[PDB]
Amino acid sequence: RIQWCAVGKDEKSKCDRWSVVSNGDVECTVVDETKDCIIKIMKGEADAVALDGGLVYTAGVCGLVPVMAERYDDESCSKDERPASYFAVAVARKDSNVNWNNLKGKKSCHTAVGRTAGWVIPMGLIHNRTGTCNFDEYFSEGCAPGSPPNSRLCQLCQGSGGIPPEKCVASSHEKYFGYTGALRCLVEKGDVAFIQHSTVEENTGGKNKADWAKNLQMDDFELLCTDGRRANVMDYRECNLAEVPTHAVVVRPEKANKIRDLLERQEKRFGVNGSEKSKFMMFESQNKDLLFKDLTKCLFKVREGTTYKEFLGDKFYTVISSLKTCNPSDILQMCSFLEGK
Ligand SMILES: CC(=O)N[C@@H]1[C@@H](O)[C@H](O)[C@@H](CO)O[C@H]1O
Repeated sequence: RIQWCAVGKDEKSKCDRWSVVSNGDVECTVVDETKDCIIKIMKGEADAVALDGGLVYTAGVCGLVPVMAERYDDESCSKDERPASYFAVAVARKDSNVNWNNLKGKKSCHTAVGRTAGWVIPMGLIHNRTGTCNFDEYFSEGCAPGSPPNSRLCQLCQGSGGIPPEKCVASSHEKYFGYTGALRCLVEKGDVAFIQHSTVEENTGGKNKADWAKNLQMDDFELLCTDGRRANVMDYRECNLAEVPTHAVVVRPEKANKIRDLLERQEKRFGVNGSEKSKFMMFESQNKDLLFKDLTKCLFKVREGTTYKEFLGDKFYTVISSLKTCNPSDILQMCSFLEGK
């Protein structure tokens, strides 16, 4: 009695496992893209789906509200404080003299296009304070995996180094792909790197035995605050682009209370402390984040009547709506049209 929206064959597989062990309590709806899930839950042929901030924003505009959210810290959940996932931070080289004010024309390092930390928040922020939607021409050059092969945002990207170069590919083949990759891009070619708060740490002091990251220390980097002031890598709390919320399960409002109880029921058997976690573990997928982030310990209940605006938080909400004002998706446009806004 809960059609879950699975995206891709891998999630579908896991969703089938879940459907089986839950004794049909959970059914599965497979789609190609995550955005496809929003429509299917609207048409009632899907009940729930875990989304990231950007999609949550879209879902909300379409009238779908967050009902439960993942917690990545302690296994044990519902005690009223919306957990934070991480902080989106802009990093720069210590020995450089660049900052948020003279950022135009510099070289950037993004985790990948469409990503929350490396793209949505930064470009979302630049559009808000600048009014531009010309992201590809803001920076002189830069590496943003997933960008058009021949565009400034690909010039800084390296490839795999192998035969088929694969420059700018949104995959591990691209050296500058992901968080660790964006940092490396800053260390080797870029001016600024848009990653998360824990990135610099995870790759300094020798944690990363790689060559480019063997003699790197935290002091080699600084955070660029939106003031124009720079901060110590450890002060991300006082100098972050935005606080990113955890992924939220979104559903049609009238099925809100219904879905919670059924998911709680599911946690009780397949959660981290599931009575049956031995058969199937909801939050387990071999670090592949199938259905839920494997970093999930439990689902926290989002207060009833909580809209997407409240859940995302003003700052994040502002940057998302900001970014989306620039070439919005068909769904977002369709939903905004359907209403008054
Ligand atoms: C506090 C304030 O008024 N600023 C907001 C905030 O979303 C962000 O800090 C800024 C970008 O620098 O854009 C403005 O909309």
